Amino acid sequence: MFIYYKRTKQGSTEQWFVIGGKRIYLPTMTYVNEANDLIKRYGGNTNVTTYNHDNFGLKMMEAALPQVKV
Amino acid sequence: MFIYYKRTKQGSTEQWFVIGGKRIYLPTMTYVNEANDLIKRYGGNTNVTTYNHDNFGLKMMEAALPQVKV
Amino acid sequence: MFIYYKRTKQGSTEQWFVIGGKRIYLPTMTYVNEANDLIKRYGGNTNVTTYNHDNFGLKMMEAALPQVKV
Amino acid sequence: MVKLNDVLSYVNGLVGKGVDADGWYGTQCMDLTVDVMQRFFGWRPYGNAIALVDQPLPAGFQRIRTTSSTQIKAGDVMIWGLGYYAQYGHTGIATEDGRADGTFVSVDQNWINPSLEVGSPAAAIHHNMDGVWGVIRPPYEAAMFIYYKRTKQGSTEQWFVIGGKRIYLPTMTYVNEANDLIKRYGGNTNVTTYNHDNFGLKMMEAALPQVKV
Ligand SMILES: [Ca+2]
Repeated sequence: MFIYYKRTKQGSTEQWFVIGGKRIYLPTMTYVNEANDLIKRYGGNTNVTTYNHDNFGLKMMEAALPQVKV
Repeated sequence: MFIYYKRTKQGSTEQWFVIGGKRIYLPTMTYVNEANDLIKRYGGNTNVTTYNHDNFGLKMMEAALPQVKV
Repeated sequence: MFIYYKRTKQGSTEQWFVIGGKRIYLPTMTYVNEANDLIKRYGGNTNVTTYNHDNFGLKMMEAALPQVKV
Repeated sequence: MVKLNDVLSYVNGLVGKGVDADGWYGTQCMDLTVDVMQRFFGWRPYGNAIALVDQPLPAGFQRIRTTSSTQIKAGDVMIWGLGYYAQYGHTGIATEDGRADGTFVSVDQNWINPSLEVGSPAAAIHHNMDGVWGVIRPPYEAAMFIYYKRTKQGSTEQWFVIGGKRIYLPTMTYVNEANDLIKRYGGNTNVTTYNHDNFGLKMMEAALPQVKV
């Protein structure tokens, strides 16, 4: 489990959570707090890196880790 | 998260990246370098082993880890 | 990644390999050896436990980890 | 595994200060118990103090109704649940074995100069047994994970995460077997309770499909 940031085409910076081989967009503070708490509980990785939307590392993560909503 | 090499039946060597229970053929060195950077960031395994195409360990990985594309 | 033993209803002992969220039945000692080399390479767990076919820990692993055939 | 002296050093070190574990009403009684249990055992007890009487407990924990102070051991989580305390309860940590004269010593918040709004600092209190229900005895030395879910209807379910899936555990034998898996395969022994509407839980439930056993 971990969180990363994505610098999007339109210039915003988005928080994303990887858990269960999936990724969850964290749109608001409330999501972000809860995800950080999961990381602390379950020994998630605390590296926070920012990826530009066209970074290949990001592309590989996005191909491998389906997105799930809410 | 780790990378392995595969020597194919026709004699070329392929680099493959395991992430999220999936495997990704790494088509260029830029993809390789970004995979290595993911491994370092997220505490992936740095073992690099080459498997001949017929190897049973490779066949088990290839059965258990679906391929995703990029 | 780990191996476990299953005592089946008919009283044979099967070796199974957990990898990538999947379970693989190991049909011959060559498969078992290759599985153990994978464990060693990739930092897998070296615990081997023997489960009777009606053990609820076994039942929960079989439900959660789909079988794939090599 | 956890050393009693570590807990007691930490608890005695809090005397005169306060901890706020939840961000509500400053340093209440449950805040102390929750802090200590989270730091040392990776367990976040749920609810007010009185919910310690019957909420599920992590592997290795024991709960005992106490008739006598002599049953209290150092490092026990004390529970008040009788009389005035039946509504909300009180809690704190036993720093010594209970004494033969019917008394014991615990470090508690919000006992001395109690406050509904801001609670009060941890103090070492010589108590009697008035209102005491019993103890939770954590597993101390020498003497894949599970989570709990508090349902809309007011029950607490135990759930097991394994292989990117989640399994509802129907009985305590299922619980025991999942804890055995955790032990064998180096799972995480953290235990937390989520209310059914918690976003952490919603993310987990969306990411980890349910499978049945
Ligand atoms: Ca508080």
